[PDB]
Amino acid sequence: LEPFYVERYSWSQLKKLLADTRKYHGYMMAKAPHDFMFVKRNDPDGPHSDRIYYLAMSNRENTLFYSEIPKTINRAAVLMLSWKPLLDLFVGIASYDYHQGSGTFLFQAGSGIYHVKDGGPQGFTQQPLRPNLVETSCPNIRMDPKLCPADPDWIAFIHSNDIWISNIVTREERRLTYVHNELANMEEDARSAGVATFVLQEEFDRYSGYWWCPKAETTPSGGKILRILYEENDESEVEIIHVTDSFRYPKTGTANPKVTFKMSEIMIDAEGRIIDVIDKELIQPFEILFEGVEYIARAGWTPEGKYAWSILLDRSQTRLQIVLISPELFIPVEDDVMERQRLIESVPDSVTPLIIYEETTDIWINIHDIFHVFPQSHEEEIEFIFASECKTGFRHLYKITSILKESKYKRSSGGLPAPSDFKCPIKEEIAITSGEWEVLGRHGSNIQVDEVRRLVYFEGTKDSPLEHHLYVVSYVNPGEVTRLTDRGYSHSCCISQHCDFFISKYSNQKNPHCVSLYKLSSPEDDPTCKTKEFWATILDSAGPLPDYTPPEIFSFESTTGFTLYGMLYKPHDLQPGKKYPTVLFIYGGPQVQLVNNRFKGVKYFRLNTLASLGYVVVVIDNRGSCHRGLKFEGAFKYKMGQIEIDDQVEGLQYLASRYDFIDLDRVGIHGWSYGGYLSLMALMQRSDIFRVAIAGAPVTLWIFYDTGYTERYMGHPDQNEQGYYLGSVAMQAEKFPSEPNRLLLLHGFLDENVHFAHTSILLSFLVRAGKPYDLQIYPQERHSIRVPESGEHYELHLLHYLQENLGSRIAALKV
Amino acid sequence: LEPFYVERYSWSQLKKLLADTRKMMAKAPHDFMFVKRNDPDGPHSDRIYYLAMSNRENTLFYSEIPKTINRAAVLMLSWKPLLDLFVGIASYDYHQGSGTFLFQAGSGIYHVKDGGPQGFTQQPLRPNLVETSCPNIRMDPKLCPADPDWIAFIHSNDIWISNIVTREERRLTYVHNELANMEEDARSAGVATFVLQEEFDRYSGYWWCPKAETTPSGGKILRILYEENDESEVEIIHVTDSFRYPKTGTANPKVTFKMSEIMIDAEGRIIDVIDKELIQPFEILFEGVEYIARAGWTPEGKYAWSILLDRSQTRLQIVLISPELFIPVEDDVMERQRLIESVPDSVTPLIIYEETTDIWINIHDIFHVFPQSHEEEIEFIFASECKTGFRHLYKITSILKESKYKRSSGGLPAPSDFKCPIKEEIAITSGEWEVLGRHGSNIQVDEVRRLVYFEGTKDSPLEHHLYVVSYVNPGEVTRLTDRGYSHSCCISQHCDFFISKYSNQKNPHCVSLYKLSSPEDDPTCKTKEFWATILDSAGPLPDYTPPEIFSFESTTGFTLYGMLYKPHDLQPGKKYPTVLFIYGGPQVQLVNNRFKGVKYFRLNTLASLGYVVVVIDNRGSCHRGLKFEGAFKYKMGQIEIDDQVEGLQYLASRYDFIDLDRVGIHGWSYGGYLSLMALMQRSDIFRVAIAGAPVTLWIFYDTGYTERYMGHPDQNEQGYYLGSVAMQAEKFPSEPNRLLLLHGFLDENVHFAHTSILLSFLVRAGKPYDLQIYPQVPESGEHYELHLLHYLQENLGSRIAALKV
Ligand SMILES: *C(=O)C(CC)(CC)C(=O)Nc1cc(C(=O)OC)cc(C(=O)N2CCN(Cc3ccc(Br)cc3)CC2)c1
Ligand SMILES: *C(=O)C(CC)(CC)C(=O)Nc1cc(C(=O)OC)cc(C(=O)N2CCN(Cc3ccc(Br)cc3)CC2)c1
Repeated sequence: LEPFYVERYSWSQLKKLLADTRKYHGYMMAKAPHDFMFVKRNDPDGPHSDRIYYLAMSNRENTLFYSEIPKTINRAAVLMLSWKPLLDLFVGIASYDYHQGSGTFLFQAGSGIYHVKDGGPQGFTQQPLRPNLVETSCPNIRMDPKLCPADPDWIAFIHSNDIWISNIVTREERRLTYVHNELANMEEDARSAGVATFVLQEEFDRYSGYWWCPKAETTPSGGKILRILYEENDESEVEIIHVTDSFRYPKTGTANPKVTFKMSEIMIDAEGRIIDVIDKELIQPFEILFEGVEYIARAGWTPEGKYAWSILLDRSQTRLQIVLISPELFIPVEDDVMERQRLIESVPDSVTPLIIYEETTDIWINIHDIFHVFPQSHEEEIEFIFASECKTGFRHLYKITSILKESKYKRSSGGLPAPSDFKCPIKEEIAITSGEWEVLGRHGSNIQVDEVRRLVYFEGTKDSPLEHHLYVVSYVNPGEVTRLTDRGYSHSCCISQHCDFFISKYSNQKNPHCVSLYKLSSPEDDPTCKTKEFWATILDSAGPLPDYTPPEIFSFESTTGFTLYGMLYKPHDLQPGKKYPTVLFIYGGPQVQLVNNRFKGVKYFRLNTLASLGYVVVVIDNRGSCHRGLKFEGAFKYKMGQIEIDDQVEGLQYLASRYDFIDLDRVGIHGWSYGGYLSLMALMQRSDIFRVAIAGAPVTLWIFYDTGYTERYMGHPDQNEQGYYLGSVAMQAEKFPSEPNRLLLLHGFLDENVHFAHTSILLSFLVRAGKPYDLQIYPQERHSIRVPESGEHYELHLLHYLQENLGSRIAALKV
Repeated sequence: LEPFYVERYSWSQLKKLLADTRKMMAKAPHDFMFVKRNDPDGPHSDRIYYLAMSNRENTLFYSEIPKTINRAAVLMLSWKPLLDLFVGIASYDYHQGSGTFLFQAGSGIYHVKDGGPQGFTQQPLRPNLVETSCPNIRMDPKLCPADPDWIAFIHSNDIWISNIVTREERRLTYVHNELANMEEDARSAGVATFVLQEEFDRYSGYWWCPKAETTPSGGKILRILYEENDESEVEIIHVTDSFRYPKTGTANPKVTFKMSEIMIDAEGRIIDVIDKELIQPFEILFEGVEYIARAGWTPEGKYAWSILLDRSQTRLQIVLISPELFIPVEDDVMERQRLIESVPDSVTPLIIYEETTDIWINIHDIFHVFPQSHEEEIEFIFASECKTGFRHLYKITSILKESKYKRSSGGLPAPSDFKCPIKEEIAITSGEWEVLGRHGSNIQVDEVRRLVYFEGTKDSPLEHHLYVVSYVNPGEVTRLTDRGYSHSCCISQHCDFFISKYSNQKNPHCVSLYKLSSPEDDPTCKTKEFWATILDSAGPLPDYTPPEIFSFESTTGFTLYGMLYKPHDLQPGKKYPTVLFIYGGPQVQLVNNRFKGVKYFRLNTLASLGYVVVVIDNRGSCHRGLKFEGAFKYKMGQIEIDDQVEGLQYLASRYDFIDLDRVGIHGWSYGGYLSLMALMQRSDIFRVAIAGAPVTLWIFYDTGYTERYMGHPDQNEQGYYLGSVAMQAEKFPSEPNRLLLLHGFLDENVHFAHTSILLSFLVRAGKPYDLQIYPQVPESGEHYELHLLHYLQENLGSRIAALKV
């Protein structure tokens, strides 16, 4: 079998070749319609059932569109919905709030907060609407604006890490919290109000830190009380890091912010003006009420506003509690310590945190966005749907009834609560779903509960670990699960709040993403049984790209007892009796799955380019990758970096003994982030297999990464001395090759997740160890390769590097 | 004519070749001082004290100079340690009258006594810590010449004084607070700021008045002149803490002179300190003046002096400043208004010297002031390039006229209002060669025989020599050091001995003592006699082949010198890959008759491998006069590479072993710059450029350096553009393996900023580059030399290098 050698292009040729095949994209394309809302027309004589509002790009601003849903279609034809701009514009909108009662939209668009009215009592527009600025006196950019659901004249926003409110009719503006000072330096002033800190945004996808009570409590006076639950964070003890401003980064094994809950009680007169603002604090400290809690993972309100709820995690992230928090647990902030004593005694001992759910695992808690509270029908019971892996090892929906009874803990006795004094008994716990597959609850995946038909819609892997599908099941007598989406695609969906329509954004390997609307119905005889009919296209496919050759999906029966899936890009113009150089592309880390039946043409296009130059490309989902349950994810607990390259090599050898065109003496490996890490691990542990590793923004030292990620997967470094040692490439610089042109590092200097520090400390230990390395730095742009200028130079340098040191004739003659 | 191909070594083999051949060096005796023994009966004339490294502490030694020698033998002086030790001393202070030494060593300021009226020790002395309550490091300690019980030092950027007999300690300035950060508080007293340390080699910012004035009571007044500096307006920059860096075209600090008047009773205790300030702000008195380049006192402390430069560094002034120009710092403007009006209007600054150039002023350490023979005259020696374009000694008499201008007339002074009439201005030296005044080079003045000893390039621009000349009837210049060595000397304060440290290409550095004599008939004539060795040459290094010095007449009208390292085991009919080593910037000369086997040892290693190493001092380099230096004014980056190429063609048409198709270029700092400029401008000549810590963008560099050679940026947008490689990324090649950048992350004057910004623009332009970073040392240097040899082999030298293209 004769080696194939990639045509040795020049840097000028390779630049032009890249510039010609990039007639589209910048690692992403126009954002597909998203954040759908369904509003009923309610016109007996009109042709349209519903108006749908969404965000999309028509290089254009992300903004708000609507489309008309007709009552009936030509079932012969295909209706392409037309996009009607909602807004007049003379940046972008990333999200929006809506109040159905009033038809009020609220959204940030650059520095400005705007509002417009559509779909309420005032009716439906046939023309773009003028966004109305919410006038402010605040000097700095306002962030994270939200309508009071109890009263849509009122909004809240954040300004210099404090919570403010503003009335969009009266223009009254009022600061609620006094915890931060913009003029003091972030070394001195490290307290915030209503803002998710770094680890909760980066490692748990919680972006908001305050929650409006959805109901107003009327006064005797004809006024009302509006309420805001908010987290308050003291980041003083937290490590600072400087990146050519500063910021607060809890490094593994170091302090997370000090956290509590607070309650702002806002009194309004009959005319809608502020009488008073009372800031309120927990009757006892957070550490006393919620013992062992590190992380406030999610929070909000019960539907009637009777309770705040939170999902609370311990530091090890192996204990999850759901807790109800009555607003009566909060008392005014009071400086007079006798007056404060009187406020403490004034609240009954019967008023206590209510742990309505608690679970533990020896692997990890994966936080998700699934939690639905049914209307209370009795004061002593709450009924809710939650999702959990902790019962069977696959994430399933459970319908739970918890009993809300008095604690044995009486605060009057002057003692401190015992570890389970707030545990609620479970009256009932029922599995709504089960089996060797998972319900999705992350990255837009959620449930829609139909409380009239007693159904829940959910997305899952039931049909295949390689496609997300939409499903419905009864939550009252769980039996039959109906798949609502069609096989041969992966679906990302949402359901109308009215439960008579669903939208799917779907793709496969051959076919770019499309977005289509589906009507839902019931056979006249059984409202429980659900059928779908096609209604309309929102976004048409481009169809198979004229140049792009999709990969093939393969699987192998691993010795570890799991099926492993992979993608294979056969080289273009394959020849008999020639074996081609192989690039393995890897992520390999938790919470990600590369191999599924979706279009890889937008973001992984250049794996096709590589194939067009004469490289075999391989991608494998090693143990630890997601959508295969907690046991499969749990393989590397404490052992990150130890098992991943085994699976990669096993799959590569599987492919090699099946296809003689794979040249095992010319394997390169390339990844970003966790994939950068495994590229380094691969060259270090298996220099026999891998000729070259290109490591992009690698983790090189687990103690330099953050609390929320590394402790979930690796525990505390005191309890895993060898895991941290073996897992940390920088601690093992002496195991790298002593021959150059095998190791290439790539990093941006201003990277905010994986710091340049990882590359720079690796470089220090490579230098002390007398080891060669190549380096490409993207000096600015923070996103480094996401920004096209840095990205095109990366693609270019990468293609040349593989040509010079793996692919070409010269490369062979260099060794 | 066949190509030669360097052996292709593995990484591991190059590391071995490098560790085997490897095996700064110990610092040679320096900071010499001669003390007479005055013992008619004893065998010694003088004790000398000096600092030296015996991998040891730099510390204080003495040796004994005998009254006679055995002329048949060679005397090696023995090094006797002055200090009883079980960090380093960088410098020391001494007071002849008391025999008191003062030196910092680490955290501690210390003192001992020797050679005073207590006499000479025969055994090491215990250093005496000056006790302090100051929480932080004390800096820059100095004996009060008037009273050796009194020292000064800097703590948290204020001037303190302390008494080594009484234990009395006192803060003199309250200009900075340490519990407050540095973005708020940018005020310092007695401390030279970043640009004067780095660009003018001024390290102290306060100066003891050398005489004490008596108080009627039997007490006295000590004085300290000092610069006060406000860096508020000056730009801040950070590296992985932060500092005040005057970027070119932006704010230099606000500067004044201040005077601390210290009052002591008969028993040596402080009665009071009055801080005093200029009677009219610095800008009023010192029109046009950006930098305080140098300051000090006349020998009897009547006037303070300063050498003042304008921002463009083309106007130099020497100024006498009477302590009578300073008045107490007063809150209440009523009480203030008498102090102002009382000071006579006759008391004015006296500009005793002024000069101007269309190139630039080179600041130096030569300034000697004679005793005041007459109240209306000052007599001094200064050195200047400003007449002939070569640095020469001048004897000047300036008349100290009452100024035309009056301060009671509520007026503002005109420019020439403080100028002093030049009575007399006699050239002591002249010719197409320069007196040296920088980096230790200075004069010693013999006031009894009316002689001045000085160092110069009279004999060759390749060798520094010691010379002596009369300053009264300047005539014959006598060279005192021997041809075939470059010398760095100091002269005894008694003008009867000198010490030379000298080396040449073959011979590592050596330090010898020479007795000076006069024949009885003519005290004015000088002879020298070898007296003793202080530091023996290592002897020739046993596997170092020195380079040869070549020259060439050049189309620019100047002789240009270079070093040529021939390939070892040279073969006939084989042309060899060529490496150009370069600095090329101002204030440096690489090419001279000195030992190169310590710093440039690896030039010889490159030659051993089969490379032709070449070094060339282009126009802009030093020791060749101001016109030669001036060739690149406004034009840095534009002319240097012509000279390098010219010299390479010269060698190529004279020697056929030079393969012009395989030329590499390598330098650091300004050398890194010219390395990029060379691949940018002349890719036809240079296959590969290896730039270490390069300047890539002149707006990124500081005031004191870049505005001297390139002007304010506003009036040279074109020169700043054409000399900034970061503003010209598109001109680099579009094949890789030709451009290698090396930079320390934590680099202090050539910030990584230069490298990242060039990378940022290389990426914009879709151009390839190799990079090595050294994030925090011998380990780094080892890796660089290995990475360098490997890079040259793989991309210039070897067989595979020529296949690759
Ligand atoms: C790791 O997870 C990091 C590395 C920068 C940082 C935490 C990361 O976020 N990677 C990453 C992020 C985005 C993004 O969309 O940010 C908003 C995009 C990309 C990305 O586009 N890449 C780089 C290129 N990879 C495919 C590829 C292979 C070969 C060739 Br020649 C070109 C392109 C896809 C991942 C990364
Ligand atoms: C430039 O002027 C800078 C760059 C770091 C300052 C910004 C500089 O100071 N250069 C420089 C300074 C010293 C020094 O005196 O520090 C105590 C030393 C050196 C130095 O290391 N070099 C560079 C290597 N040189 C020749 C060489 C050629 C080939 C090989 Br394989 C090895 C060595 C000797 C001097 C730089």
